[PDB]
Amino acid sequence: GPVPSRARVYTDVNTHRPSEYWDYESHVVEWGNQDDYQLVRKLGRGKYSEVFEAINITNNEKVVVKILKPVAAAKIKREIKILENLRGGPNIITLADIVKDPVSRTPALVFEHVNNTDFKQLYQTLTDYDIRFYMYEILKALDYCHSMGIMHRDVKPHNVMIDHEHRKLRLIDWGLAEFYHPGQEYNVRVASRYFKGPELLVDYQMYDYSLDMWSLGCMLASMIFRKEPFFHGHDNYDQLVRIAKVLGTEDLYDYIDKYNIELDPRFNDILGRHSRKRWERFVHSENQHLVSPEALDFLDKLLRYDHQSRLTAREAMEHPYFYTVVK
Ligand SMILES: Nc1ncnc2c1ncn2[C@@H]1O[C@H](COP(=O)(O)OP(=O)(O)O)[C@@H](O)[C@H]1O
Ligand SMILES: N#CCc1c[nH]c2cc(Cl)c(Br)cc12
Repeated sequence: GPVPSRARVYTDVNTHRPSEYWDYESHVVEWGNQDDYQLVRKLGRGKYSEVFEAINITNNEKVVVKILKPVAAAKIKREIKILENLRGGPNIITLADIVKDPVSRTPALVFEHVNNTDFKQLYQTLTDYDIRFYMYEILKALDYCHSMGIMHRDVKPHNVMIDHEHRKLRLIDWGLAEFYHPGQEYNVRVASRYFKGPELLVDYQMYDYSLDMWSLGCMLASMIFRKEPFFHGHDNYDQLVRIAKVLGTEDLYDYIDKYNIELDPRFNDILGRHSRKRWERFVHSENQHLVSPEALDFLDKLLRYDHQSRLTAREAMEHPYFYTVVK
């Protein structure tokens, strides 16, 4: 069958921590007062929650309330435990309270509000320097959650909240996050389609923190090349074909061979044969202002099929692409 895999960093974090740290099912939830929050307006409804702008009437501060839908409040203790474990960490969203919603009768997570700069505005106007600056801020959040034994599993631009005036960034939406335990087989139905790593697309379940580094590389590629999304698959199968048209099919088959993966036979008629493209093939007059040899080298080190070969978050922080960022 498939060959096992382990992370090359933070392998022992959850064994050295007490069981209370990762055994989320044993966690007793400390319920707050739902009356402390007045809902103001609905911000959105995803597959798992309804999100509201609200006011914490005990300090008149803006908060965000995520009311879990019936279907998947089941995995609430996992999200609560992760948010409580990461609280106060660099650029991690702060969970302010946990209350029982009087209407849904489900848990409602209360978060610190971020006066987020409009998404399109960020994509369209962040400069080369700002991309480097904010990528460095995301890396601080990812190295912190990985060092704490957690993988985010849904890194994508809509999960990264930037208040551009205050040069503030927060990593949000921890509903898919999981504790990393070496040798554990995880569900591959995580991350958004365009940010899914090859390990998910080839159905390799023994993945780790490095999935987040692939997702981060997709974000960076879309930003610097002005191509949203960078890998534009029509579905999960075509997503792998879009990746292979850039990274090549030979390194894909070497990856499959190394881990002894059984590739879905559906791929035999659609993968074709492709040679890796040099990153300069994506440069043009409209993205030249965002591209540099250092950005391309950095990107090349994130976007690798072999999950064990990608830069870790802490190694990425050392890269020359960040030498210009004020520290
Ligand atoms: N702390 C926050 N401050 C401001 N807006 C937030 C906050 N948390 C979530 N949102 C907004 O609420 C919606 C739901 O967020 P969530 O479901 O947690 O993540 P996402 O929808 O980005 O995957 C999004 O539209 C997001 O912009
Ligand atoms: N894509 C896009 C826009 C955007 C949203 N959230 C981000 C976080 C970072 Cl780190 C960067 Br760089 C860009 C974005």
